[PDB]
Amino acid sequence: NKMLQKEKESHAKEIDEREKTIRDKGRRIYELKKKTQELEKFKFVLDYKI
Amino acid sequence: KKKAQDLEKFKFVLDHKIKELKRDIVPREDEITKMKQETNNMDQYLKE
Repeated sequence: NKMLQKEKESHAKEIDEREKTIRDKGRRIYELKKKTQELEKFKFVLDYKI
Repeated sequence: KKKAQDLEKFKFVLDHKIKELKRDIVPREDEITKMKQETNNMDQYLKE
């Protein structure tokens, strides 16, 4: 018991932080999706104006 | 990010020809011109 108590620990904070990183990278994914979408329409708009 | 990069120039540049075509038109419509002065002066010649 004493040796196993010395042994056992961890990885819950790591699970949560990895979920946090998933969250942040999904945030950036959608931000860049919106930026790309904003820039896409202007291409056809400017071709049409030309 | 790369798609937005490949689309930022598409959002900006063609404004270049947007301005260019109008600027070219600028001197183009202009020639409502000396042909009319000729028609006026030859009309004066007709008068006399």
